[PDB]
Amino acid sequence: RPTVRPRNDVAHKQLSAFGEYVAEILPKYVQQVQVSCFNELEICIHPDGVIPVLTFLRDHSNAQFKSLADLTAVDIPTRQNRFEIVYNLLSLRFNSRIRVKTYTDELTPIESSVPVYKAANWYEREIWDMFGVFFANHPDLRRILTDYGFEGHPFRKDFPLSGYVELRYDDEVKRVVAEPVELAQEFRKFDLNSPWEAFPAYRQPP
Amino acid sequence: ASATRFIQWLRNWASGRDLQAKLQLRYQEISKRTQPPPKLPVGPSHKLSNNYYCTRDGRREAMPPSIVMSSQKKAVSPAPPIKRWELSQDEPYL
Amino acid sequence: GVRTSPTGEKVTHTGQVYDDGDYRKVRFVGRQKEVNENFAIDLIAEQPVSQVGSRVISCDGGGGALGHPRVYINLDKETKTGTCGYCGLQFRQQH
Amino acid sequence: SNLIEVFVDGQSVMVEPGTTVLQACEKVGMQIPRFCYHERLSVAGNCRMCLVEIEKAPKVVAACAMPVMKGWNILTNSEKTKKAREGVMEFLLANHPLDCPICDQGGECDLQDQSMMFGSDRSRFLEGKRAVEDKNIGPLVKTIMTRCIQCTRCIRFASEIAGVDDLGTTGRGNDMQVGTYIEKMFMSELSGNIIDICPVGALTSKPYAFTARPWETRKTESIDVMDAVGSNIVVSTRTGEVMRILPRMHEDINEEWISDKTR
Amino acid sequence: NLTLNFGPGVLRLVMELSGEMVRKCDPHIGLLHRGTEKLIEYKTYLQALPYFDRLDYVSMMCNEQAYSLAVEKLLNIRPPPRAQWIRVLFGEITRLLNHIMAVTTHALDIGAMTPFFWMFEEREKMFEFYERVSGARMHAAYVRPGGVHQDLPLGLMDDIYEFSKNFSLRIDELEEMLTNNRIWRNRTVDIGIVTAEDALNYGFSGVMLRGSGIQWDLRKTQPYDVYDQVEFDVPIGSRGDCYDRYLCRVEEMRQSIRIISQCLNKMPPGEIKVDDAKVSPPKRAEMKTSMESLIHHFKLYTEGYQVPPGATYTAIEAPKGEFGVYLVSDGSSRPYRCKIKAPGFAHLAGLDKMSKGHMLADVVAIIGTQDIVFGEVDR
Amino acid sequence: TSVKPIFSRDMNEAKRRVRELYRAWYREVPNTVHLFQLDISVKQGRDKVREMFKKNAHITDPRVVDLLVIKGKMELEETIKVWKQRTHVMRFFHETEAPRPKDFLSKFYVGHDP
Amino acid sequence: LKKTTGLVGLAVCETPHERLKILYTKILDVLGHIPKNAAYRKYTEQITNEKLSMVKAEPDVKKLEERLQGGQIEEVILQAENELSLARKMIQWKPWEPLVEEPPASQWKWPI
Amino acid sequence: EDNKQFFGRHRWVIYTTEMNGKNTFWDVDGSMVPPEWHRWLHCMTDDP
Amino acid sequence: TYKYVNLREPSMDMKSVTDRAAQTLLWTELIRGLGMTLSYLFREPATINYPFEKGPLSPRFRGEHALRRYPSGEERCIACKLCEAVCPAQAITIEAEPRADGSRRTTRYDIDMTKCIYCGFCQEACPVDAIVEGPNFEFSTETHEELLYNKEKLLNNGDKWEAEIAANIQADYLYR
Amino acid sequence: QLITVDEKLDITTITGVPEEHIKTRKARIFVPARNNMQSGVNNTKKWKMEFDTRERWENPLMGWASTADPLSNLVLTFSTKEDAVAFAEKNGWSYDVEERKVPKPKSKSYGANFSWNKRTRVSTK
Ligand SMILES: CCCCCCCCCCCCCCCCCC(=O)OC[C@H](COP(=O)(O)OCCN)OC(=O)CCCCCCCCCCCCCCCCC
Ligand code: SF4
Ligand code: SF4
Ligand code: SF4
Ligand code: SF4
Ligand code: FES
Ligand SMILES: [K+]
Ligand SMILES: [Zn+2]
Repeated sequence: RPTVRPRNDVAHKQLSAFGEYVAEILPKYVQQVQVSCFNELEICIHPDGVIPVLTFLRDHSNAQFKSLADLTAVDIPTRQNRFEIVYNLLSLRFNSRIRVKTYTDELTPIESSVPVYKAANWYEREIWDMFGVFFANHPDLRRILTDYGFEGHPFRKDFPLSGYVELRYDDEVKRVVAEPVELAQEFRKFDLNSPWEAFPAYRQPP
Repeated sequence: ASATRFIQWLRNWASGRDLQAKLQLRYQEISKRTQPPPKLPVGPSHKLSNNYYCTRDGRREAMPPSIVMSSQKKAVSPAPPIKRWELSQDEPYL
Repeated sequence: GVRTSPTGEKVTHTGQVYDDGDYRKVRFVGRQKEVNENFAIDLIAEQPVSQVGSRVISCDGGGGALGHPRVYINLDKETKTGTCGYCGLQFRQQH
Repeated sequence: SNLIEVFVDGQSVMVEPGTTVLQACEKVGMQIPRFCYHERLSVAGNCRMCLVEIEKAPKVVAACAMPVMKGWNILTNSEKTKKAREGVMEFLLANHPLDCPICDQGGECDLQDQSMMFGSDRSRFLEGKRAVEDKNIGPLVKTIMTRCIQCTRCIRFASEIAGVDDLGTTGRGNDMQVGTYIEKMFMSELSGNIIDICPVGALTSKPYAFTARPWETRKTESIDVMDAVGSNIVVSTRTGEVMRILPRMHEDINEEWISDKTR
Repeated sequence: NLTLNFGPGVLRLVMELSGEMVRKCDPHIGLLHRGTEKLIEYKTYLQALPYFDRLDYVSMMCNEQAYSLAVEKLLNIRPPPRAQWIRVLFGEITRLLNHIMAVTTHALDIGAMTPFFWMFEEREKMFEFYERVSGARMHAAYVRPGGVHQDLPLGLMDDIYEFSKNFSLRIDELEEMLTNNRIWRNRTVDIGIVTAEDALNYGFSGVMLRGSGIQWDLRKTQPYDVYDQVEFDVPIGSRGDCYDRYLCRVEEMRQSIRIISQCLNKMPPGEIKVDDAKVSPPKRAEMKTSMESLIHHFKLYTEGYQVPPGATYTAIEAPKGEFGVYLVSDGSSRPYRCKIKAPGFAHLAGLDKMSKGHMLADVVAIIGTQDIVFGEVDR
Repeated sequence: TSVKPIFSRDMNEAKRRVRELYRAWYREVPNTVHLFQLDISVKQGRDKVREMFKKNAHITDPRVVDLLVIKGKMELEETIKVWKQRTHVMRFFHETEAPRPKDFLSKFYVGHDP
Repeated sequence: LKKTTGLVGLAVCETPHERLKILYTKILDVLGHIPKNAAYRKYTEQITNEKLSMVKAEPDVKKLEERLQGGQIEEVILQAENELSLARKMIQWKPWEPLVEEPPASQWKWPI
Repeated sequence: EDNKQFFGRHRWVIYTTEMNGKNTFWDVDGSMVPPEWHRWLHCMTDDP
Repeated sequence: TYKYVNLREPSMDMKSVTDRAAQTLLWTELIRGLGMTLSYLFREPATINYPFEKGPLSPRFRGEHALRRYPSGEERCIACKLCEAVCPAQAITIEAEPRADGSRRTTRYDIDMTKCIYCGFCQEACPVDAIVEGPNFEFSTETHEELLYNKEKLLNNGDKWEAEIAANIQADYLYR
Repeated sequence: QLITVDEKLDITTITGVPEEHIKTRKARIFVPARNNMQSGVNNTKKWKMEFDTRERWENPLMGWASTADPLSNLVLTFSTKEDAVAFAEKNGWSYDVEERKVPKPKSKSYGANFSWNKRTRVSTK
């Protein structure tokens, strides 16, 4: 069918088997394993298992996920643990990708994964800067993207898009000053969602 | 393209290349800036029958993830081991 | 249809013009108030009514795919013309 | 004890006898597409958008009207049900005018939204379209009757809710028209509510005409002070200006209606 | 140890020096952080597309491709074959654009200024290809989920062929200036050596891996669009230094020409965006005659198409390395979250490691060898 | 109600880290004024440090205190290493802001906000 | 004997067979300290034994590399060292024990 | 025009010395080209 | 498939070693590089004589915005707000009301040209070809305020540039 | 190793929000009302948190709508009112909760349109 993305059952079956494989080996930490309809394997773990699970995936001979492609966070305010921490790993030996997810809140620290992957150093600094998740035993945790002295964590869902302060040059003090934000044109919020359901397959129980 | 024979020879010799055959300035070989109108083709869904949307609706064939394990035998790898690359036969070495 | 107010300021096609005590007209001092002189309301009023021999007529605005979405206009009422909702051209049924 | 067991896509639900197929589906959170059906008006069953397959039954039933029988499995997403919706939508759009850019309904239109969700994505209608005479029914409600889909919601609201039998249908077949026949104004203290119930842009608010699009408005849920009923309302505003007033559902006060003064 | 706060894309470097030797390198970035990822959460999927032109703003259409591939994966649709061939064709033109920028500004930074001028006239001719298909020289917004925006104008492929026929000679002239120049080699050979194992663990990708002998290219191992239908060679380094990565990039330019030659010959006919009007807007002539078309045009350009809920990590072999997006859909017409994986982010994070035991002037070369655009690093 | 700590198990150890941070900030102020060539006094700078510390005197959660000390140590590192510029240090004092009205009547005259 | 592995920082191994026999034997030694029914022990013992048999069956390096399918033999040696290091860490972590804690009920529910 | 020049130099304009009461002997501007010639001069079309 | 870019062994015969010594002491490969810049000195430069000559552009070029009319002179824009909705930069602001003849027309149509990203999405979304990006790219100003376009400015752009805009649309509309 | 914390969860001091936009704001926790213009109910599923509306004024230059309220566009989504209330409390926002309005079940009968002796008999179709 020309316009529909073709399925791949061979990869789906392979990833499902490896997902069980990981769950059997690390039952202490694995909470959920799922494979999406486009064949991406997700391992959901308890946050205590960050270092053990990542080390196993990097070092086990049947895994060898030697490359940390990316590490990021997602803010979901409705959850008790609002922050979802996502690790995307790449295995060159087996030409495969895997995603490891865990969770934390504003006050619970996550173990830094710099010991497993040196790539994590700057990724975890960015998560701290943008979401305010603290990483324990980080070699040098501090802001990386925001301005010095910047207050708040911009990528949180409850942080306003335009922030709280704006900069200008003030001639009286002969320097750049910060002041509360006023906008000549307010950003116009749009209500775009259709009141009609689009995808029955994802309907939630009422 | 208007260079003299001597100047063409001089710069060819200095560069060691036949510069005149591959000038980096474009002349008349480019395509005309006025072209005849196109008549583009239509896609496979441009049919008058046997074409119901429910039979070609990609978005509605998406499914939630398959849960293989929830908290509420031979060893396997995520995929078969990658196959060794073959050295180029066009030009294996620079 | 550029008319000018008592203070000398041109009135735009949207009816805008600063009133007497409005400080904001200081922005035009030493410069000019940009006004478009071709009032679309006066220009469409010049086109003649098209006489047709059907109860229903269609308008795509002219130029085929270069016009507007094609709409069909009912001409049953004889006390007024049918006006295209997109381009303003008018139609009337003959006899 | 009085309840009977039916199934919606194989999932059991216990419903009171007399419950329609459409109501059984909304007990599991499934909203059947509709145009003529309105839960506060009498059942009509004319638009046919609610047609749905009953397992082991060759003929699709109209969910809005058909009472559910014990043991029925309602297939709200089968190929037969999807094909029924696609065909009905195709018939609805065949004569509909290409008006969305100039139509006030655009962006909050049930014909648009259900065409997106349940209809095909292209047209095979190669003929000319019907065009209908406009009707004048007062200073409040503008009529562009080429957009009418003959759902008869306005007729049933006028007769049953407002108790005014001034709206009907004249003619027959494809030429059937909704209106007053004679030149008459539909002036009643509840008249403005036919704007809300009309699924298309056939009936629109004359004061609101052309001023805003739905996506750009901010909804403020508030209360009406024009009388002592306390009707629940939404105040639509844009860029610091009040644009219109809409009813807000409250079963124990105004249901989903407001008076013309409030509106 | 002497401490220096260098720098005012724009980079601030805080370096600890010992005589001539760099003891520590601390890059301070965010001077071009523009909250792209947060702004995307307030846009429809189509509205977010132009943000991807402005990340690695030297590889515009490759960035578009990565985002479009991610959205198409979540949508469960696929672009038509002609759109896929156009996307590979312009993806390799974009690689030439990037590689010219990388090599010549790398050379310009260390004093070899003339090749910049020669090759930027070649860049100007490819900017014309961008403008002719999209009307813009750089930020085309041309590759979109579902295909491309418009078909190629008549006569464009003829001019791409004419450009390509002469380009390898331009590469040869660049090589005559740098490849065997002893000054160029003294500046690049054995500078910034990275081992294969360090490269993988630090998160490197692209030439930063292949320079060290690792045999990895996503166009070969995890192909997308029609890359499995073209033939080309992956250049591989042996020493893992700046010189070998320079040679890899030059050779990759030659392989891009080889691919472009195949795309020109194998370009198929047909539509250039998925024939599914709930995803891709209908043609303007259809929008103005057919009622379904007008509705779908109206809704695609106001609400946008809704994307089924889910999350994907999608990556491509961009000219600077692996460029990916972790895109989360909540089922609506606006993305819930869009993390952009920029290859230069991890590469710059390795500058301190790579500059160890080198001199101050080497840091300039090592920054150049990593191919750093702060549009993507800071996002 | 059992939680993983950051650095401190209870308020007693959290308060120790707070005092150490205050001592570091107190002793750093004289260098900051000189290094950044600020036009305030050391007393003014140390008054601001007390003001910033005092506004959080009401916290009874050792985890919140731990994060406040972490952020305060980050803010100090930026100052000591001169990653901040004069503009960043001087932002604590808001010398281009007109004092906003406090009493009901003053706020009533200017607008609608509380 | 090959001149180079082709990977920067990975040196050629002159005696790969002996080196691999030692590492695999060490792996099975450490795996003995793991409980018998741990999945990690059962799986790692199986794949380690399979690799060891190949090393004992194939004296030719190039054919051994083909049987092992782990790249160059120096890459295979490095992976054995990674497995041995991992096995020692698994003894401390004991990941075969039951799940430490269930997540909150809606922790992994998407969409919300 | 001179089609023997390379693409880009094959078309040019010599601006008038006065336009709308402004002396343009020395002060020439790219915006003095009227729209109908603008298309030709920028090679958006072949026909003047 | 892969190739090596730098895996070679120099020959260690006397003729080869003496070749490399001569290159070291006589600077032969440096002299070769001098030859290439010398060849460019005698090549015709690529420079065009701006503003008397202009870089080539296509009918798709995205330049300064303009509001268009029908041949009758009526405005094409019918205040549908699709352009405003799609604009990635929120650079468009529109107000509308019934015109004195009942027509659906805008009373405000502003484009902040300093918010605009010149993406062309507005002209794609427009159902009536009312808003276009024209061919003009030479409209830099001395003040920020001059780049805040209102409807009067945009209509004047349409009347100023329509001759070229219509011809460009005629060339590209079959590709749309 | 864990510790016991018996305090109410308060994060006002580590969020960076200015004090004026914590103490003076009134969050509204509610399920949005169905847009009466349409029949779809898919926009009435989740709980929403929004803040009190504040001044908007006309920009002297263009007439655009200006604001000084940083939270003017901030709308949050929650699965339950309990999640919404929990989020509001830890952030220090005073709030009002409005109970979810649900349409009551209706009794529909197509046959009542033709009643022999009841007023439900319709006079037209
Ligand atoms: C009969 C018995 C007679 C006895 C006497 C016999 C003597 C003849 C044989 C000896 C000839 C020696 C020639 C002397 C020239 C200097 C040689 C030299 O030093 O060149 C090597 C130098 C460094 O070499 P390098 O590769 O960088 O590293 C080697 C160290 N491992 O590399 C360099 O210096 C390169 C220069 C770098 C600068 C490049 C810019 C210049 C390029 C253009 C040069 C133009 C020619 C100059 C003409 C001047 C005219 C006035
Ligand atoms: S009623 Fe709906 S579908 Fe019909 S023209 Fe109006 S917006 Fe479009
Ligand atoms: S005017 Fe509206 S409510 Fe009345 S029948 Fe027509 S579509 Fe239905
Ligand atoms: S070109 Fe793009 S950014 Fe500019 S007004 Fe049009 S849609 Fe908005
Ligand atoms: S310019 Fe076009 S898209 Fe924009 S409001 Fe006018 S008609 Fe609609
Ligand atoms: S909703 Fe049932 S037929 Fe109309
Ligand atoms: K309506
Ligand atoms: Zn018309």
